[PDB]
Amino acid sequence: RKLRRQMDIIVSEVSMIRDIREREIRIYTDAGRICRPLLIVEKQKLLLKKRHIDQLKEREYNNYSWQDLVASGVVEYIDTLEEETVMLAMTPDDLQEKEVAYCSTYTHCEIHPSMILGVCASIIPFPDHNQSPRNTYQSAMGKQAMG
Amino acid sequence: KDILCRLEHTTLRKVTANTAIYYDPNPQSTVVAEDQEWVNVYYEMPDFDVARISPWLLRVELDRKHMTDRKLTMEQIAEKINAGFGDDLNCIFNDDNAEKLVLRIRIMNDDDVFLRCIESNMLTDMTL
Amino acid sequence: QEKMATNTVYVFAKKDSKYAYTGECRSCLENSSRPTSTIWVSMLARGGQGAKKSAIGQRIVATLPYIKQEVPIIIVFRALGFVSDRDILEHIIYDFEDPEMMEMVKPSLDEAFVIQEQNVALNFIGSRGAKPGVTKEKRIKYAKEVLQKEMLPHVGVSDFCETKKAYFLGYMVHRLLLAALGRRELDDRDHYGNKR
Amino acid sequence: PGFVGIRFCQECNNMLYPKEDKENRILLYACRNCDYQQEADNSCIYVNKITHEVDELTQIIADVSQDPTLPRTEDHPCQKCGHKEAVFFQSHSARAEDAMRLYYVCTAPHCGHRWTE
Amino acid sequence: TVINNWLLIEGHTIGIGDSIADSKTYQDIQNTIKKAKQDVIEVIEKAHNNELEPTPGNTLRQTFENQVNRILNDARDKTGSSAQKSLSEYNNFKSMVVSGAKGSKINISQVIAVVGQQNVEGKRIPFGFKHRTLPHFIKDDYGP
Ligand SMILES: [Zn+2]
Ligand SMILES: [Zn+2]
Repeated sequence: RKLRRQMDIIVSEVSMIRDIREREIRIYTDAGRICRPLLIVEKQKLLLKKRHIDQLKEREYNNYSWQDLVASGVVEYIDTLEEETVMLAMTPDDLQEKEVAYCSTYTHCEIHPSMILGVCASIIPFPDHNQSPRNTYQSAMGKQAMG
Repeated sequence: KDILCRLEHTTLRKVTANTAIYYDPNPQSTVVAEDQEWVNVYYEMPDFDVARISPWLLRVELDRKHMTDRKLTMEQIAEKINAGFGDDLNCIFNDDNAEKLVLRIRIMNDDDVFLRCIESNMLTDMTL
Repeated sequence: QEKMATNTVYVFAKKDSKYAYTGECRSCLENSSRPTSTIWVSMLARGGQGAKKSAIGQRIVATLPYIKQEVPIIIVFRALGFVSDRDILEHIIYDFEDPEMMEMVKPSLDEAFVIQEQNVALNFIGSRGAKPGVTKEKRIKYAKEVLQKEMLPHVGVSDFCETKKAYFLGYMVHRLLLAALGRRELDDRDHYGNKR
Repeated sequence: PGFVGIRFCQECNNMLYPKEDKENRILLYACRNCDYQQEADNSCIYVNKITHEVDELTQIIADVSQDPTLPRTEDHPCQKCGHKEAVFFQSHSARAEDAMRLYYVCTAPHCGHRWTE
Repeated sequence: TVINNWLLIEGHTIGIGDSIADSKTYQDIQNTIKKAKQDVIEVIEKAHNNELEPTPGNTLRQTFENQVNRILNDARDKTGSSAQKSLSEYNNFKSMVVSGAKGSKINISQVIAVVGQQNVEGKRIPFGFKHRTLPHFIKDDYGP
């Protein structure tokens, strides 16, 4: 992981999975796996600091891209195998503050929950207030609207 | 509940707790720490020779819970086994002294794995 | 297009067939013109007797590519140049202090104690192939070709890849035994870690 | 009782098989490839636990304490090392998962003790 | 014809004011949800300590599952009933449900109070991941 948070040898797409219950560790480098980027939570703290946002707002000037943030060891791509062995925080404003603690052992944090939706389900205003069949039917209709 | 037990298909597998096979050539000195053998000690049922001469035996231990729920006794199971197997098999049961319900089964007179084969054929379809 | 993930061992349950738990590995070597070749490592169920007066336990049997009969596991292990039962059990069960798994594998080990030589094991491999053999000759070579280039191409296709293939087949059999014990859960066909 | 393990030959390293002695009335392990004999240790040559009363703590490994996705507790201290934090989880197995039994593993390093509550 | 032409004078609508209950009803709904959630949690803590006893006829896991589903269904029904006592006789959801033209009490309960338990194949959401439903939850989490 330390090499993947730095892109020394292992590409960012490659995934390591440590099966802990049964003593296995599998590294997948196949072409066809489906992953998605997630934040990295070291301490219940996010690694996406304020300086990253400051350098990221001023794009086209600092040439600070998304790939620079991947190289900074802040975000990384997690595939479906690795999601079975990750503790994923939904939002940081709720799941890193001390409370009657749920787990307090988070490894990754979701960037934003709205990114779980597709391209046609993203044009729906307040899709969580609807019923799911209605969202599906709107996803069908939205590829059919004149424009 | 009695009718329920008299209708449900109850095999030996649903009642047994565990089973094993042993090699105890002297029933007097049974290697499995039981003195209930007094039966065989004073049994006039054919001693050995052409009978209990089979030193290997089938030691199967039942649980008390399923024997209570199915409303079964040791003698009923032994009688069902004897009726289904003729005089080729010998069954000695355990009285209600302890929770350990013991059935010891011997061949009466292919070689040794035949007892295991009939153990499978007895766990499967005895229809108690 | 979705597909099952290649080179990954899966344990499924054909509850309608004669097999209790069936393992599979859609083995496909990367940058190889030949397509995938799925090998199955199945365990005959017959939970009680094997419809016999002698067949007590369940026997593990393997479906190899280009071979139409249910080849036993021990036959394949002998055909890989591993004659001793102790060595095969080392490659299958990695602990000798859990007698339950050894007892479960015991009937499959005791199916094929007749065949003891690598020559006879390979001859039985060549028997009942998609391309049947002529005699003892040209059928030993066909079985060697099947064991070299048909099953498990992802562990290597070379002369020295006998022991690596043996290790991976032992892993497949061990995972099947774990599934038959329940120490590891069965695998889902719709889990998206199992798809490409 | 207890389980029975596979006996092994000394010369050809195959599996030994049980057989009887017609003379001394004792069990002997005999190979089928070669001709080698061994005196038996116990009368129990076959066993079959059908009620399946298994010691689940043997299947539990200590390294599972390193799993971040397992829930932790400071309510149950370890009996051996006295560490207050321990992870808890279910049986994770078939022939099981009909009763919801908790198994605790102490997360303290180099102790790795597990127990059942 | 004549009922439509009277409806022109009367007029009928539906809106976001017909989907909002007063704060007392919301407090009742939240109190019921909290009570049921704590009840489910204490049932879980009974199940962990082997203090839950199995119902005659099924396993312990299902005595547990029956208890959890029973508690959650009771919560859904109680919250729905407490929600549908606060329409004030002008709510258009009640106008359509009472006439039976379109909808039912369940739709009112789900819009106002609580959607309820989601099911797949007649039971709860299965453990698609390794002993957890989603990667945001801890493993072996049988909570609501
Ligand atoms: Zn030998
Ligand atoms: Zn400890």
